[PDB]
Amino acid sequence: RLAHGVRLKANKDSLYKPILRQKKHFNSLHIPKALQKALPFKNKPKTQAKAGKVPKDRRRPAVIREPHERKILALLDALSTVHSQKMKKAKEQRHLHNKEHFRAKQKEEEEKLKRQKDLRKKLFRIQGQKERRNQKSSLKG
Amino acid sequence: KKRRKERQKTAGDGWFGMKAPEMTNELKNDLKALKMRASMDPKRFYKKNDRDGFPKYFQIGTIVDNPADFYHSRIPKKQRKRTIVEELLADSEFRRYNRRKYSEIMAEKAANAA
Amino acid sequence: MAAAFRKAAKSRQREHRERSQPGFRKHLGLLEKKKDYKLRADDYRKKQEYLKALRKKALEKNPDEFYYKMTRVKLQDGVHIIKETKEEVTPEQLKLMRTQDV
Amino acid sequence: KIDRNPRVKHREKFRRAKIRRRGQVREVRKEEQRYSGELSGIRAGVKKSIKLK
RNA sequence: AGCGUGUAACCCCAUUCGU
Repeated sequence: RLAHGVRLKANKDSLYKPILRQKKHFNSLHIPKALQKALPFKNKPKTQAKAGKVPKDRRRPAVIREPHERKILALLDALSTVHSQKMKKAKEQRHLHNKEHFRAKQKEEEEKLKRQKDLRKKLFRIQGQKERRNQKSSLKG
Repeated sequence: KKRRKERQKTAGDGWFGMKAPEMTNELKNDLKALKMRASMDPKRFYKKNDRDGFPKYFQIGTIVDNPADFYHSRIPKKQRKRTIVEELLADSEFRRYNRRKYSEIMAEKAANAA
Repeated sequence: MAAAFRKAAKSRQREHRERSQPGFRKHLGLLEKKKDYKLRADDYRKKQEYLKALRKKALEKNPDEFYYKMTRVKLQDGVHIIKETKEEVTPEQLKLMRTQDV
Repeated sequence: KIDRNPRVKHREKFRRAKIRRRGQVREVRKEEQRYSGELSGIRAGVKKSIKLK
C-alpha cells in the first residue's frame, strides 16, 4: 500500500458508534367486554365514570385569581415537586444499601451451618451407639 | 361529653392553656412550607419531621428586636414581611435555585414522556 | 495463587462494543438486542398469564350469585361502572348560588 | 498513585475514619458564635438516655 | 352480523340491453 497509492477506506457500517436508545412504553392491558361480564362479582373490575357534562344553567363561573396569590400558589407546587422527588430518590438509596446488607448477612449463616453440622457430627456418633443398646432391650422393654 | 369537648379546645394546664387556632388557607400554606424546608437550601440538611400531620396546638409570632444585635442580627423593616410564604417569595437566592431545580425536573420529565 | 492469575488477566478493561443498525435500514429504527427483546417478551408473558387467570375464574362463575351492591348498580355493556353520586340540590339552595355568582 | 507511598495512604484512612465516626457520635464544639438555634430540627420523641437497673 | 389489543357480501327496489 505504501509503494502504490492505495489508501485505506473504512466502511461506515463497521465502525462503532453510540446507540443512544430511549426507554420503551407499552399499552395497558385491554379486557374484552364479554370477559368482564363473565367474570364473578368479586373479580370484576370496577371503575368510576367521568360524567364531565354539566347543564348550562347548573354550571357556575370559575374563580378568578389575583396575580399575587397565583405567585404564592405556583411557588408551593414548585417546592412540592422538588421535595417529592428528593424523598423518592433518597428512598431508593435506602433500599439499595439495605439490599447488600441482607445479602452480606446471608453469607455467614451459609458458613455458620457448615460449622454447625461438623461440630454436631462428633457428638452424633456417641448418641447413635446408645441407640444400639435399645435394640437388644426393645423386645424385653 | 360536654366536659370532654371543652378540654380538647385547649392544650391544657401543662402548657398554660394554649388554644388551637382556626385553620385557614394562609395558615395551612405556612405550615406546608415549614415541612418542606429540607429542599430550600441544597447546602443545608435537616432531621426528619416529628409528625407527618400538622400540630393541633401552635401559635404564630415574630422575634423581638434587641439593642445589642443592631449589626450582628437584625433585618431592616423594608425586608420584613407579614408571613413565611411571602418571605420565600422575596429572597432572590431561594427563587434562583428553585427555578433551576424545577426546570431540570420538567426537562428530564419531557424526555421521560417522549 | 489463583487470585493472582485472575488479577493479571483483568489488567485490561476494554470490553466488547455494540454494533448499530445499518445505514440503509436506519428509518426502520434501532437494532434490538437481547436486553431490548427481554423487556417486550416479559411484558407479553405477564399479560397472557393474567388473561388465563381471568378466563379460568369465569368457568366456575355462578349466575345465581347475589350481592347487596347489585341492588343499586346496573351493568353497562357488561362493565361495572360506578356512577357518580347525585348532589340533590334544593330550589332555595339553587337561588342562593345564582345570587352569589352575580 | 496513593498506593505508592504507605505514609500518605495511612493519612487518608484516618481522614475517612473521622468522617465515618461522625455518624455514630457527635463531636464537641465551643460557643464561638452567639447561640442562634440548632441549625436543624429538635426531635422531642427520641430518648437517648441509658437505663440503670 | 359474528370471531379477532405485542410501542360486510349475498340479498332488496328500480334503469337499460337482449338470443
